[PDB]
Amino acid sequence: KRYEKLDFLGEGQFATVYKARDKNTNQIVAIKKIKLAKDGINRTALREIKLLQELSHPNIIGLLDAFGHKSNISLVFDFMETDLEVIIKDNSLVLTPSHIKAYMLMTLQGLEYLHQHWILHRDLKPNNLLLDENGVLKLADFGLAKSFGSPNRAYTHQVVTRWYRAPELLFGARMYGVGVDMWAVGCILAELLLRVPFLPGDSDLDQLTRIFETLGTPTEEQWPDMCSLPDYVTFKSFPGIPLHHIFSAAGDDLLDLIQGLFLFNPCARITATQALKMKYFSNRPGPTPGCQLPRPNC
Amino acid sequence: AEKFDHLEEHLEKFVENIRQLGIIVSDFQPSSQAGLNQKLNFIVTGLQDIDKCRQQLHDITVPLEVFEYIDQGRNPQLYTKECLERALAKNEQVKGKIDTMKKFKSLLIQELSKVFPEDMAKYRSIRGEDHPP
Amino acid sequence: DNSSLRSLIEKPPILSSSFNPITGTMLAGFRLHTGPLPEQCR
Amino acid sequence: ALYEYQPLQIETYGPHVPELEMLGRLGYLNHVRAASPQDLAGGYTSSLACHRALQDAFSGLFWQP
Amino acid sequence: ASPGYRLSTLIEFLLHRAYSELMVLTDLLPRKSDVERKIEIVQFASRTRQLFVRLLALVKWANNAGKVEKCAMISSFLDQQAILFVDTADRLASLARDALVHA
Amino acid sequence: MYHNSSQKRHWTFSSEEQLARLRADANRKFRCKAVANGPNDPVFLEPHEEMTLCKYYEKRLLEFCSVFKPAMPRSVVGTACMYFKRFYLNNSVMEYHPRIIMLTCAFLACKVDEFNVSSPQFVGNLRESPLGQEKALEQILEYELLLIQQLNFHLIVHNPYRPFEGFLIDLKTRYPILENPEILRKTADDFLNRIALTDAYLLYTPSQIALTAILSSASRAGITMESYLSESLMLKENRTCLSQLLDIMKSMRNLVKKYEPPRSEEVAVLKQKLERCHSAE
Repeated sequence: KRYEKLDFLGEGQFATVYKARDKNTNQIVAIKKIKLAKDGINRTALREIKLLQELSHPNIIGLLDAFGHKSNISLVFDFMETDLEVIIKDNSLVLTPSHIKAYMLMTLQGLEYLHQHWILHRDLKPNNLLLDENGVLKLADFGLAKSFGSPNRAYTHQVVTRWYRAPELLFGARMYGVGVDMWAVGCILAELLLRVPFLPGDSDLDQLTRIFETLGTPTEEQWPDMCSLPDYVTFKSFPGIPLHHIFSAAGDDLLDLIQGLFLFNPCARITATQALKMKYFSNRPGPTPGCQLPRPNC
Repeated sequence: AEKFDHLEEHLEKFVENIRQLGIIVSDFQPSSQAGLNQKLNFIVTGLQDIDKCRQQLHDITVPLEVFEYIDQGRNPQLYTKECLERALAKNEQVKGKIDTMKKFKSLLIQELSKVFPEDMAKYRSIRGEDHPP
Repeated sequence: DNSSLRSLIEKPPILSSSFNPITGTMLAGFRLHTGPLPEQCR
Repeated sequence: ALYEYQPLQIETYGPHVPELEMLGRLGYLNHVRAASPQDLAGGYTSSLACHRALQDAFSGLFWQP
Repeated sequence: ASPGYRLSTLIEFLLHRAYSELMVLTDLLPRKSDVERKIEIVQFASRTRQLFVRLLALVKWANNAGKVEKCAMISSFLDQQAILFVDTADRLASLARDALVHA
Repeated sequence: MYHNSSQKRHWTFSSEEQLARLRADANRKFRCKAVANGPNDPVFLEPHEEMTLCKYYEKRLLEFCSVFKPAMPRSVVGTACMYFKRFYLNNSVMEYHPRIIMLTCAFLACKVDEFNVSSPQFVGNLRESPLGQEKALEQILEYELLLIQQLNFHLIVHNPYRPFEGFLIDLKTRYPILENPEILRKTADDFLNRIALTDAYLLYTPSQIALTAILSSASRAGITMESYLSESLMLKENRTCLSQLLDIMKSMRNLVKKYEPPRSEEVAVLKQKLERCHSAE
């Protein structure tokens, strides 16, 4: 009626995404139809709608439209050719420190906006960092995203992809701040520097073991008041690998950024704003312009 | 071998079906009536018959390298000859090595027998235990 | 590029147990006009 | 072509809200329920609640349609 | 045992993938140009036909499905011992000096 | 955040006249739709009668969200009532019955806010037979997409409760003249309920609604809090902003003053005429 399907982009466990073109602006969009008991419109779709309707940033996906028919709906976002995962996994295209800095800058600017609006993207991973041909990174899906400000609210500890989960979520923190997004951002940066998933865990216990053996188990002066979380279990005291050994070709400023994003104390962990103010982003290799970022061709 | 044949006709049946559909669509004229959709029906129904046909020949196991020859359009029959030359030549390796190191066993033990007189019987036991009894 | 069939076996889950959803009525797109075809030889 | 950080000026139509760090030493956190030690183990600090309440209190006051 | 693909599974995927591909094409055909819709069908039919030709050769070869992997492993086993002895021998040269040093 | 919200951008209108324009436009649209399809039948409702029925069914919406068997948070109730207000701002009561839309607004508010309630529970909160509960759930699910479409997919509602709490915090902090601002809490809860009964949610920011509740409670309790406006909010210098805020607060206080609750006989007659309009479609 107003949008014409162009390509069969794919599916997620609650959506079917088709490339499309509107007959009003000949702009290429991505339409997302939601599938279908006795509950009504799926809550992930409503969460997408409600959160993305009140955000407008360069680096957050925006639903250009939303509509639907009997018992089912379709959202309409900017069409994003790739995500950061296909850029990471493609061995053909290199990620110079400037390219890494560009991806990090776009991610943290979007997340700084999202956190100034007291919304928490509780699922941040290279799969969910889309980017268009203009090389503008956008935070992809908000189907598990919440408002973290008010306290009377009991959150859930199980919501973020395991590999990009903060230690406190694995320990079962029912209440958390921006530290979950920032830990996932640190893990994204680590995967962006290594091109392979930092801390790939087979379970929550395995994810915690790998976090602790890679960074050192927190000693309660680094993460004071840790032992109070609902699912805390004591761990063998791992030494942890020095960061200049995990990332052997990262500058000292980048190492400080890594250390800040990977602090165990979810309150000493740097926020998007103070991450953006660190010397890494202001140092000599400027981020690449979105026009010069590499695109995975086919 | 009856099942082997039974699957084969269905496979070649599909190939003929594709050609007929390809020719019909290529040579499309108004003088064709209900002759196109029927061919597609024979195709879709033809595909389903193959699924039932692959299960009676389930016992057949295709080696990985053989399908590699098929994938690249190589000569799987030549590989059978290659294996034939492979086994025949390397059967001489195991036997040739064995015979090479068996004569060293027989002659050396005979040499030990000609140097030590007081330990003569023991050397005869070495050869006995050097066999696979 | 023709080694797909080898690659197709490492990911059986791409095709569910029996068959993918099928709707014969939706196959009306196979209703074809009578037009020519360039850059294609028989 | 280096990068300089700009503080993301988003114009709230209301009185100024003090910063989150400069919020316990102005006295606000005395009148907010203290975060439990378990809550503090995560990223929650009882100044997030105070800061959100103050930002929604002053979000639109100097604004009509 | 592992070095080998089941014949039944090999046939299973191609039938469905060709079916799955066709279903993917069925969506794109209605919304394409009159001259372009035929290109997809002809290319898909020719490409799909070629994929089926591989199985035809595979089945006609099935008579040798039993005695090819047997010799492949046997030949490697003979090669393994034939070369393991050489790799074995190279080790002693070090041991004839390293072990003497250790002793 | 409200200052960036879609509630500020679209659902915050300049005057009650624009609200009456929207509602009269919706009523006229339904009337013309009924006439042009098979011309002045007295079965129709007037815009003011529609407003009376809307006030009545918003009262019933508060009653339902107050007796909800799981303790419904007050943000959820505020969101549901805001949805009711908007939906019937742009839609006619005779097209969609306000009881089904009442329940649908409650349902969507329970889902948009993260008050996780299963559908069997939600319909168990209805004083109807299990058959009636099943049918009510069917209607709610039928009307949920319609409700979301009629909201223009603007599902985030900003309620005056969090600005109320933030003003209370700032008032205990930087306003030592006031001691124990929780007497203000009780009286401002009363005034905030009163002001939620009216159409002020579509006309003023939640911050202004909360500040008006607080300063109204002070004025009723004899406290003067002009030093909290001029000082401690730095309206001492932008005098025009201070007078603008005072005009907003006076306007909204008067708006609560002139609110006339729906009657008992009038609501009975309107319910009967509405059910006759719905039965004969």
